[PDB]
Amino acid sequence: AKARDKLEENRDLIVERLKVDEIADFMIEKGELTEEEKKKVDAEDSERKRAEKLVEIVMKMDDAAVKAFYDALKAKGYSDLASLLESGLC
Repeated sequence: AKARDKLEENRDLIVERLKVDEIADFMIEKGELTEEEKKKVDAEDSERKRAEKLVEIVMKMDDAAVKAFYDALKAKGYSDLASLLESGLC
């Protein structure tokens, strides 16, 4: 009930910057994204639209998904994107 809201608040800053496949591949290894969902994310045209579609999925899922998205950002060097979600951590 806090990292969810932190993520929708900072949604615009996140989607300008996300190289989506880096994150998607990390979330799959954590069992929080499907290859199938990864091909649907890929199917948007612009880079920002693919980022948009990825956050939408994360917003739909449980907080395990958000957690693995936070971890993806830390592990792929999105240190200050990841800090944006931090002050509450469900």
